[PDB]
Amino acid sequence: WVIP
Amino acid sequence: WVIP
Amino acid sequence: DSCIQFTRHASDVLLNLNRLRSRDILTDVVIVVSREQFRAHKTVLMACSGLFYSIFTDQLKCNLSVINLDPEINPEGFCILLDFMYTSRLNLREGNIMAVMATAMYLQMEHVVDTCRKFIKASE
Amino acid sequence: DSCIQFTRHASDVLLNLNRLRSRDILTDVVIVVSREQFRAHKTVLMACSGLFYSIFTDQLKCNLSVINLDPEINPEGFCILLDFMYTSRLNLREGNIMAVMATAMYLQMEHVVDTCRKFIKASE
Ligand SMILES: O=C1Cc2cc(Nc3ncnc(Cl)c3Cl)ccc2N1
Ligand SMILES: O=C1Cc2cc(Nc3ncnc(Cl)c3Cl)ccc2N1
Ligand SMILES: [Cl-]
Ligand SMILES: [Cl-]
Repeated sequence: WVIP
Repeated sequence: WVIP
Repeated sequence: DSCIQFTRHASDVLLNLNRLRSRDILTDVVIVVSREQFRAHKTVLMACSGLFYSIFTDQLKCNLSVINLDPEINPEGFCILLDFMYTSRLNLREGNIMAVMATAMYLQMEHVVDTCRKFIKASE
Repeated sequence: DSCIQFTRHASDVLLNLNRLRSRDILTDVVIVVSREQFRAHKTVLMACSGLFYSIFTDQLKCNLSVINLDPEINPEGFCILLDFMYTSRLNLREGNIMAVMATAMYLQMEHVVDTCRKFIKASE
């Protein structure tokens, strides 16, 4: 999971 | 395009 | 093999599937969550959820145009997860995390269940 | 927004759509290319091809279970492009590049047309  |  | 790979292809396909969903094109099922109705593509739901994969591979349920979810399922939690299926983006907030995690457990979306567990653990 | 994004989601969705295609699950169209037949999902074809997008948004053609392509289309070229639609991997070879490029032009798959043009230019 990432900060887009 | 890339070499996978 | 000696194939070449187009890096952005999967993302471009998912973007177009979401555009078809927004315009209600070739949607073949309505998911009923209490008073709320959500139109979708059976193939995308199966590709994202262990529960929908089991439902639409069933010889009788594969032909249904309406699927009713368990009454304990929260419509907002479902909406957030449906948006995630079609975009890869999850709108996870303090106010919705419990409903999102419970809906993801029911839908069998293990990566969503995992991030919800980690976000909850950090707040404890 | 304040969404989080699952990096591998689009790729995982495409992998599962290809698994459904391999097992012939919820495929709703057969593409006829001369003597050869190819089963697929209309939504995936539309998401990958300008030609299929135009065909399946047409109020009469959207309901057809069989689509016949132009007789000049090569079945192998089509097969290679169908595999690309479902995997992001293109089996481009000296022996098939002319058929692949002609099929990609017909199907309106601009990124494939682009790499074929570049690969041909380098060999000149
Ligand atoms: O957490 C998850 C996400 C998910 C998706 C699916 N889907 C598929 N799996 C295998 N082959 C096929 Cl053909 C599909 Cl469609 C099944 C289980 C789970 N669990
Ligand atoms: O080279 C290409 C690949 C491609 C795909 C599509 N598909 C869609 N485009 C916009 N909205 C929607 Cl809803 C879809 Cl399905 C249309 C044109 C082209 N051209
Ligand atoms: Cl997931
Ligand atoms: Cl393309």
